[PDB]
Amino acid sequence: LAQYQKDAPDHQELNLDVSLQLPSRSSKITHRIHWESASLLRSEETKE
Amino acid sequence: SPMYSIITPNILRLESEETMVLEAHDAQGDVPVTVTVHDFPGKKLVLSSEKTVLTPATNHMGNVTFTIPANRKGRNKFVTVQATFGTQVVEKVVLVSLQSGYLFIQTDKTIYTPGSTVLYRIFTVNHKLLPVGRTVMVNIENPEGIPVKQDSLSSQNQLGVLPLSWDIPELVNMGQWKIRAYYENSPQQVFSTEFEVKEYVLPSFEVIVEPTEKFYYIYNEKGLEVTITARFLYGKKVEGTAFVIFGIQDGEQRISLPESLKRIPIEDGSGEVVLSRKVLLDGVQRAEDLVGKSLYVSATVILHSGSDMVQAERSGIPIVTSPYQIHFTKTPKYFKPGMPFDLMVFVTNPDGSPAYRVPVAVQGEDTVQSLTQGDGVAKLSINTHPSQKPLSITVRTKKQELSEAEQATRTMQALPYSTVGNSNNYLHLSVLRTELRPGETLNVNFLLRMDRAHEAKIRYYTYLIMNKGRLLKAGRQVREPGQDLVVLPLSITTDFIPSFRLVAYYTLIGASGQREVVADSVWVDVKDSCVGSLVVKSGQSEDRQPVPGQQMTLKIEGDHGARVVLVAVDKGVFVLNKKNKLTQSKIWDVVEKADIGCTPGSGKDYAGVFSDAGLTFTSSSGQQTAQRAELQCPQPAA
Amino acid sequence: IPIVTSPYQIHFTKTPKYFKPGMPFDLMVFVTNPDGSPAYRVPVAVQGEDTVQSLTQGDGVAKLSINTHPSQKPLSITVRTKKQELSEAEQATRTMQALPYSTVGNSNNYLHLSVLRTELRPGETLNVNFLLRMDRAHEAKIRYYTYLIMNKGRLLKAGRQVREPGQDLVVLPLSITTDFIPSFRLVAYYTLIGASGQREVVADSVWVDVKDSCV
Amino acid sequence: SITTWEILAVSMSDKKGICVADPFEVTVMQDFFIDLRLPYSVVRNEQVEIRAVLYNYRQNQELKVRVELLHNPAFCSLATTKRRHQQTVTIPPKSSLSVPYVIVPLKTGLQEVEVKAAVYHHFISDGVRKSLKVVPEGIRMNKTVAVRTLDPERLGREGVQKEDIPPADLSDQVPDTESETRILLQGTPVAQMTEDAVDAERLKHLIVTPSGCGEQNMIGMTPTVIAVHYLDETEQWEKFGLEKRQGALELIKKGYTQQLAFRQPSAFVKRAPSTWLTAYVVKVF
Ligand SMILES: *[C@@H]1O[C@H](CO)[C@@H](O[C@@H]2O[C@H](CO)[C@@H](O[C@@H]3O[C@H](CO[C@@H]4O[C@H](CO[C@@H]5O[C@H](CO)[C@@H](O)[C@H](O)[C@@H]5O)[C@@H](O)[C@H](O)[C@@H]4O)[C@@H](O)[C@H](O)[C@@H]3O)[C@H](O)[C@H]2NC(C)=O)[C@H](O)[C@H]1NC(C)=O
Ligand SMILES: *[C@@H]1O[C@H](CO)[C@@H](O[C@@H]2O[C@H](CO)[C@@H](O[C@@H]3O[C@H](CO[C@@H]4O[C@H](CO)[C@@H](O)[C@H](O)[C@@H]4O)[C@@H](O)[C@H](O)[C@@H]3O)[C@H](O)[C@H]2NC(C)=O)[C@H](O)[C@H]1NC(C)=O
Ligand SMILES: *[C@H]1O[C@H](CO)[C@@H](O[C@@H]2O[C@H](CO)[C@@H](O[C@@H]3O[C@H](CO[C@@H]4O[C@H](CO)[C@@H](O)[C@H](O)[C@@H]4O)[C@@H](O)[C@H](O)[C@@H]3O)[C@H](O)[C@H]2NC(C)=O)[C@H](O)[C@H]1NC(C)=O
Repeated sequence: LAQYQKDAPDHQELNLDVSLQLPSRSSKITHRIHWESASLLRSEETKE
Repeated sequence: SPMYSIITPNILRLESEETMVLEAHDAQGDVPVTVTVHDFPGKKLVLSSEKTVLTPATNHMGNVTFTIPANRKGRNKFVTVQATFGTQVVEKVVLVSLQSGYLFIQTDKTIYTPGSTVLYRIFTVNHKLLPVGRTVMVNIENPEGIPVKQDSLSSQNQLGVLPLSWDIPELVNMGQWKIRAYYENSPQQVFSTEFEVKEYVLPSFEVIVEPTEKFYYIYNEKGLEVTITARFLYGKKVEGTAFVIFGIQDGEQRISLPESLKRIPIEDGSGEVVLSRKVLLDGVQRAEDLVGKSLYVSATVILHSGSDMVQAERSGIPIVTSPYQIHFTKTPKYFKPGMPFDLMVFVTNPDGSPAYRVPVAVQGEDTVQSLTQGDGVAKLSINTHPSQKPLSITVRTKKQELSEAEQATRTMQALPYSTVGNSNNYLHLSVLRTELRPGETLNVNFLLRMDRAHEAKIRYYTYLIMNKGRLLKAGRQVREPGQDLVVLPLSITTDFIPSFRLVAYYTLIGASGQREVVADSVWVDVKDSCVGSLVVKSGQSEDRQPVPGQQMTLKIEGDHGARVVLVAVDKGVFVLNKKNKLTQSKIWDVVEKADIGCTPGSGKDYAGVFSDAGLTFTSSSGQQTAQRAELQCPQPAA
Repeated sequence: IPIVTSPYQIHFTKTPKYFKPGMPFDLMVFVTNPDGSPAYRVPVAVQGEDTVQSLTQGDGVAKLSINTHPSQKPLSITVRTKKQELSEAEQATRTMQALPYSTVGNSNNYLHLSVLRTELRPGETLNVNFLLRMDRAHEAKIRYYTYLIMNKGRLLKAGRQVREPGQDLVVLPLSITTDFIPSFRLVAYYTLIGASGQREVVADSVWVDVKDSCV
Repeated sequence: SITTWEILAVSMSDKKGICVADPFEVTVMQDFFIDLRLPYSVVRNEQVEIRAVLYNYRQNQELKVRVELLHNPAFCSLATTKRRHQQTVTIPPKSSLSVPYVIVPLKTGLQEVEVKAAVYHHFISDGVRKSLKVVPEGIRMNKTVAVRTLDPERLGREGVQKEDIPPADLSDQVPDTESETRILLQGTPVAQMTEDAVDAERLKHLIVTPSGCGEQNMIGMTPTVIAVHYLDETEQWEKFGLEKRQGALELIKKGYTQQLAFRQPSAFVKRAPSTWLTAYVVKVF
């Protein structure tokens, strides 16, 4: 029952690696949404 | 029987210096003391240093200042304090807070237009309000709670002041914006300040709505009288016409009163409007019911030129049967059986502001009386019997001009101090409560209560000072056999601000070779002001009002070595929004809320006195305090 | 314009010349400028107790309190001004001598009246402290105190302060009106039978100054 | 700006900490001036009226005022390049007087309206050169581009979900206007699932003081050892008693020491070594 707590998951796995390729294409874009932070709402703005 | 005790703050803090009072009773010669702190559970050794020796020349009192590093959910984390007095080891577990300090955000204006720039500074200080260099994360959210900009600057060598700025795009949603900042070492603790974004234009005059009374008496025939004062920004009086309306509020819902709409002229920059009780009652469909609700006035002044227009509003006008309110929030909930119990009556107006000069008394004792001071606190004192039965007290306002029906009453219940093994040994601390001011001296009274069979054993009291959640000072008060009352000349400095506590206890052997500890705490309020001083007046010690474009000297009287940040804003801006400003009073209000003490004083027992004052007692004899494992104070259970 | 060696002067004209053996004695230091006008904000202390301090109020009176031993030997007190910016040579000092309260037939029964001395103002209330001092063998006999009020040379008021056996300190809620102006005295005494069927009377008086304003 | 300023000061000393000074107000006024009041924004080509209030705060001297609206190619009023649009009104003492002005914005952008006025006989004057934003004919709106779910593990199979995003058609966008596109990424985490452990509140007996011989000592040390190991991983020491753990560690260490007094060169030392007991010692240790 103790080990059952250590190997406990909690149902999660937020390892998302989203990339954005807009016509502004002069460099690159990559934002990672890992656990802890996760909920962190990452945003990008383009005047075009 | 050498008794080694230890006292630490009820809740420890990270990246901050927390004091730790070491002691040794009935000890001979010197004694090597080694203080150590480990994580819980297990052993990781967060701090092993800090060792001292208790010299008989200091009455065997130690003093070790330690600091808990970082080296980083939902469940609180604890630490294990371990003090080894030569060979005998005494340890105690204490709760830890992730709060590293406070953050104050300041914006130049209160409202901004789409296209302008927002200038905001972030003040970084610790629990002692002293500047500190840390890493701060600052975000800016829109009305719909969506971050748009995030920075990560450091107040390192910046003297705890982080100047920042952000340009508001033309294309953006209007409403209430928020700026959220937090230390990198504590993401859970976030500070925020709001600034409104709206397409506006600075008016040329302000409008004030002041009701004759800061409340409304339901049985008042005259009705709610309101005065409409309107004057230009430059001071000159305003001539125009105002449109005033009323309404009732209920928690969050408002009910407008169309039949109360008035159109009064504004001559000499003043206006007079009255809300007859007739219309008020007709607004609903049981006068005693409206009791508790609030009234709000909404005025709208328009110049005789029809060029400018201003909308004012007064909200929160209480509807009560009594012009006063009584609170026992500053009175200890525990009395000493057969000893003078002090009652700190806190009389306040229906709005919340303290009431000055309002006589009060107890249920009985028609002769007993006491007026209220400038702080809103009255001084009462009653004699209790040696009965272990709860003491019920009902305080009644006795202000003339009114009737026994218009008076406000409140009742509390105090519990006797449970003594160790029913030995009937008590300790009372009576304080001459007056508006304490940094520089004066306080006469701390120590009243002992025990049979003479063991009174000769008591020779000293161990008192500690609580301030902003830390141990300010701790000493000893000598006592000779046969003395029931001894005074402690406690000088008040600029540190005691705002409020400071004072716990005092004594330990001895009696009854039947059993160790006993008796304590008593007291909470005193000191005048709320700046730790130092900062004044800004006109350099010109003469002359009148300046002229647009003209220069003027600006004298600034502050503390030496201190950095001062300035900002000037047109008063017209505050006419549209005066909320979310930065005031010294709002700072102390936050500091007080972060206090670890949850009792005006005293406790159920000796282990309760310390805990209810934000402290932890642990000895080699076994006498310890109640385990605290909850961050916040007790959920205010009315 | 006075030519003096110290910018201040100390007077014990407002301090009782008698102390209660083993009881807190109050010292009303009266600091004044060389001309005669009271000196505002001037710290004072006693010969010993380097830690003890007290500033002077607007009236020119400082609040001091000391603990005495149960010795029937005269108490000598030397008060020393402790205002910074100056030196121990520019300070003004004064010494007085207080005598123990002779108890009837040397029964060692005393009574002390400590008053929270602040600028009293007509309308406020004063906490009159009654501190008893006698063996428990006859303490149960005392059940009330007889206090009298002096004002402008006449008896303003007189009442009784109840006391239960085992109480060494009882407070008297004395409301201050517009009659107490300027200064009013307060004498308190108790009478009982003890020692050897001998009648004994013990008293203690105190002089308090009320704000000087129009009635 | 002819008004009252409010100066706020904040001192940050490393000795006296932070301190917010009391706001200091400075009144800046003039016996005579103009309060040109312009709306926040005016639509291009739309004819609107702007107010120009002339204040006179002299004791008992009504002012003969001459007010003029300077010409500007950006606006269309009675005032032209060769014609001056100037009135000559009079203002009573300790009062004000509004002066109408009809204008028509011609070009967008932060334009500039300027009015001047001087009094006859008195040598006083005051001009005001404020600026008002001139916006074309359009209305705020926030059309939704698209709203889809991102999950490679589920959507698109493969392992690298791609997503085509059409631009905003806005077929009805007023020419010569800017427009920003905002991308929002949000994690939709779903926790849960953890079958509770032992109440522990009613389990205060495993703290048995180890004693006896070789095996008797182990049977008494078993409960205590596994108890602490369980309370540590369940952090239930709060409901059990934090100050009780120290009493447990001592009993565990005490059991370890007592077990050393039975360590043969390899129960009773007089007895032959046991295979199971030795194997169990390793398990607990
Ligand atoms: C020393 O001597 C003094 C003078 O005798 C005493 O002063 C009086 O003490 C009382 C209590 O402190 C004073 O205060 C109050 O008086 C008012 C009421 O106004 C009074 O009317 C009184 C009564 O006359 C009648 O009484 C009978 C019985 O009830 C009724 O049937 C009748 O209708 C009428 O009421 C007068 O006697 C009285 O003094 C006032 O004229 C009252 O509301 C309070 O409850 C209280 O009694 C009282 O005013 C004093 N007398 C004065 C100032 O003239 C004092 O008690 C005593 N002690 C010392 C040492 O001071
Ligand atoms: C995207 O488009 C939407 C739709 O235009 C925009 O939503 C609108 O934005 C503003 C600001 O968020 C909202 O103003 C609020 O209005 C609420 C609710 O409306 C009220 O309705 C009740 C019941 O009828 C009554 O109180 C009134 O009738 C009132 O109108 C109000 O309570 C608040 O005070 C607040 O001002 C507005 O509601 C909303 N309009 C909608 C949803 O149709 C949105 O701003 C825009 N931006 C983005 C990117 O989301
Ligand atoms: C627990 O310990 C603390 C820390 O010792 C004590 O608090 C008080 O700390 C101040 C520190 O500023 C002490 O007074 C200071 O004296 C220094 C001069 O340095 C010292 O001088 C003395 C006299 O020769 C020496 O003994 C020292 O070794 C050193 O040289 C001065 O610069 C400061 O302005 C200040 O005056 C003070 O000793 C101490 N107060 C006391 C005696 O109680 C204190 O013991 C106790 N504090 C608490 C929180 O209870």
